[PDB]
Amino acid sequence: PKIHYRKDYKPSGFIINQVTLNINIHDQETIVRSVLDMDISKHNVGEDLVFDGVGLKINEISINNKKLVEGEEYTYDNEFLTIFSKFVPKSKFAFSSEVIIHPETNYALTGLYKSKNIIVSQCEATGFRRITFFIDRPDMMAKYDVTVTADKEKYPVLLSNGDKVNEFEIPGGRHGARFNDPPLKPCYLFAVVAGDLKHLSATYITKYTKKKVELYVFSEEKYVSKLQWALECLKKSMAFDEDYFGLEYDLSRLNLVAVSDFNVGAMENKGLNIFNANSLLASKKNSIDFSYARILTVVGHEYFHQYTGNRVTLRDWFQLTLKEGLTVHRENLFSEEMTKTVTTRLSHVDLLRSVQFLEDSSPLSHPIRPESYVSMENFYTTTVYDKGSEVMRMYLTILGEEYYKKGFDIYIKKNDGNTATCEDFNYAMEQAYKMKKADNSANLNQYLLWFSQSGTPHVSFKYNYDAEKKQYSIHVNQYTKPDENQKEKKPLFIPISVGLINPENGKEMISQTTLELTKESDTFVFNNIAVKPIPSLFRGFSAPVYIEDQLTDEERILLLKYDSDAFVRYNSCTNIYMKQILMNYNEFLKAKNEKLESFQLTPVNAQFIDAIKYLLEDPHADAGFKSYIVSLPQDRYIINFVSNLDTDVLADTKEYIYKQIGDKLNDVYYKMFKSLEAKADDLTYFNDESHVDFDQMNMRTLRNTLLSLLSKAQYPNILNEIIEHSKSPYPSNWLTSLSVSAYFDKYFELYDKTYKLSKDDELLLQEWLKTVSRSDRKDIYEILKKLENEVLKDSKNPNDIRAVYLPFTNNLRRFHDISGKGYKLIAEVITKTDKFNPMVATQLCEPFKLWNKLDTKRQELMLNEMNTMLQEPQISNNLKEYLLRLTNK
Ligand SMILES: N=C(N)NCCC[C@H](N)P(=O)(O)O
Ligand SMILES: [Mg+2]
Ligand SMILES: [Mg+2]
Ligand SMILES: [Zn+2]
Repeated sequence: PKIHYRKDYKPSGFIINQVTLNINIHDQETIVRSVLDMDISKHNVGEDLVFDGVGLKINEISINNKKLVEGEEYTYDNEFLTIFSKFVPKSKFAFSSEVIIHPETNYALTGLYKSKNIIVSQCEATGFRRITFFIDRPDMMAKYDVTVTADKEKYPVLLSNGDKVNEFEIPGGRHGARFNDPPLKPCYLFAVVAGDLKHLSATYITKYTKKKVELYVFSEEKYVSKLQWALECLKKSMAFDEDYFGLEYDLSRLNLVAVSDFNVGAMENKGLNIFNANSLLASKKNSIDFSYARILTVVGHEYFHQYTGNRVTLRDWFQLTLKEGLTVHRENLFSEEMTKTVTTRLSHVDLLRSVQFLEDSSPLSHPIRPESYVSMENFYTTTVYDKGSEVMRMYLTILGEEYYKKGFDIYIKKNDGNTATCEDFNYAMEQAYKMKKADNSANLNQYLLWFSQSGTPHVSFKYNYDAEKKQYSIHVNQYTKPDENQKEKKPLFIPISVGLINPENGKEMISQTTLELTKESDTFVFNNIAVKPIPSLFRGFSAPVYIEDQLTDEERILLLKYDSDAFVRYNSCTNIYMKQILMNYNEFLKAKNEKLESFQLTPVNAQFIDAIKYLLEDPHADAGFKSYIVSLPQDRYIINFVSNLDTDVLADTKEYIYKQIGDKLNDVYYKMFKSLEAKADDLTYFNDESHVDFDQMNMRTLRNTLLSLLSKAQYPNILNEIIEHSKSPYPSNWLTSLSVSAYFDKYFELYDKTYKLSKDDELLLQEWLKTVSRSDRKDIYEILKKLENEVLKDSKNPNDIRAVYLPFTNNLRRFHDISGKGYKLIAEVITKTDKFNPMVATQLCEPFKLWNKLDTKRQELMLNEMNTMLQEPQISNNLKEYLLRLTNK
């Protein structure tokens, strides 16, 4: 397996100036004719001409209209087409080819493939070479003129990049459309779509040049009335890039297309964005609430790529975080401003500190700009995206809004229309940093370490207050654990947004302040501090670190009640829960290890329970925030703090802590579940397809969270409430009624009722499957076998496979059954899946990422299953590289 190294980057000895494609789609085959107008570059040294081309069936290849001869003039090995240099021209020339490919049997969903009755391409990162020969790398920029033909009845709508310049009939019931896209682009941004697509459309007029832009959103006919929210999101996304960044769309039309079979999220092909149906289609009747935020996020993200990815492009795939981390950051700024709820930021932090921190302490740990890869398919990770986003957001924290905007505009102005690397971004921000500090000797060289250093920094604190001098000191230390990528970790430039809270009245004691920690340790002193403060540290989660606040639980409760920053309140709550979890886990572990016949458990802090009740009862406090405070930290966050984690002991620890709090608060929870009904479930705008209320959906989250707490607790008569909830018009509610009924005899009755409500909408059925898969059932293994036999079957749809299996892998008691049966079951599904879709097979490996964090028995059981997968003769290259790296082999 070939290893690609970042420092080995060299420009091609060839240039491709023009691609002219003819893609003729037939019932049993698609024929692709391509002419590349090429040249020799200044880097050329008389080498062979080598094109990528994977899985292509050659009819013929030519140079300047003469056929080449296999063996004597070229070799093709199903991966690389090599033309010996003696036959390669020394000036401008045409290379032409005709190949056959088979989208109907392309179940890997890369290249050109059939999803239900739509033909669609997916080219990022290396899928264009599955369609035709190319030097398939993003620095090869070319013009594209593309013709597509097909059966007109089956494929009436034909789309590609650029302007549609000709439409024509063809004998035999066929038709054709030609699209010409003169601006240069990399091949990964090519797309084509053919299908019987229906649409909604609108015209958008840009803010400054007043250009009319036509917006089209497409799906199959069945679901066309689920497109309205996506169109509203697209308008919002355009407005926001205009408003915050001063950036307008440059083209005359933007198409969005929903397909049923897609490998996660969406894809930013220029003017032709293609989406997983689950991230474009929603209705109030047939979608859970989460779909609304998801579509806003994904439409926004693909829109924002038009500048950060499509106009300023990547030099090579090592720079992936430059488009993805920056687009995720732009996405996050947009979602925060659109939802106006503090839970939007919290949800991003919750994801990073569970999923991405687990990655970064695993054998898979990498920096956001990796140094090498085998499969670029395995580097579209939470590290590259979500830690990359936190690195891109730290420049805004460090600079502030005015100077961040100036630096960003520097980056855009200087690199628009050209390839770029992470350095070019850092350079732009530095120029803004020089301006901000008012000193041209200031630099961000140290900041570059966020791109090259792997692992999560730990930041810890000590304090000092001198009452006579009114002088307060914060002593800060940073440390990153050595790992396989750096033996010696260096200190990072860590911005620490801080406040100082007066514990007597809850007031701010200082103005906005961001500490710039640039050494291994530093002491920040503040004078004229009239009373000893409680420090509010890392406001907004201002760096992607482990925060060790060293505060007492009394101080944490005071921040939780009285601080002004949502993250710090949520984090204080999280730190109270973690101290309790680690204490009880160790008490349970000692009792299990010592086989004790009796033992004691430390109860949950009473003043902390009181603070929760105080917040829940405040009618002016935010419902989405309340749902976070009554929830323990995610299991994947907890595991970062425990060695040899026994999953049964952790399950017993969580049970204890939830029961301790419920034994005090369940009456409060029931009262609020009832008092929240009116506003949470208000149907006033149910038939208004464009009216989306994030606060109201957070009220439903809180009700559904409280309903789960009450059901687990077997609160008196709560089944009455579960049954009534099953009758709600909102799928968030009636699917919740299914999951909480797991604890009652009524579960299979609601299973049938909710299946009936779900089975006729493809996406809603997938949400039903996730609900069943995540259900806290003692008979979950029998239930999964029933889903496999009755509903899933031999579906190759990624959404169906992921819905059936991934939520189950989060079932702490049962997936981690000590027999290893859960690990065995997922390994079988991975290997089965890998035969047709190696990307999804790799996604289904996710529970294995924490294998070396668990108790020694479960470590062995997981390792056994990974080695069994590795031993499969027919293992894919993507699955093999992934499991070798995960198992340190
Ligand atoms: N290899 C993959 N996971 N697919 C790449 C497509 C990712 C898109 N650029 P996005 O980040 O916009 O969803
Ligand atoms: Mg083939
Ligand atoms: Mg289907
Ligand atoms: Zn992206």
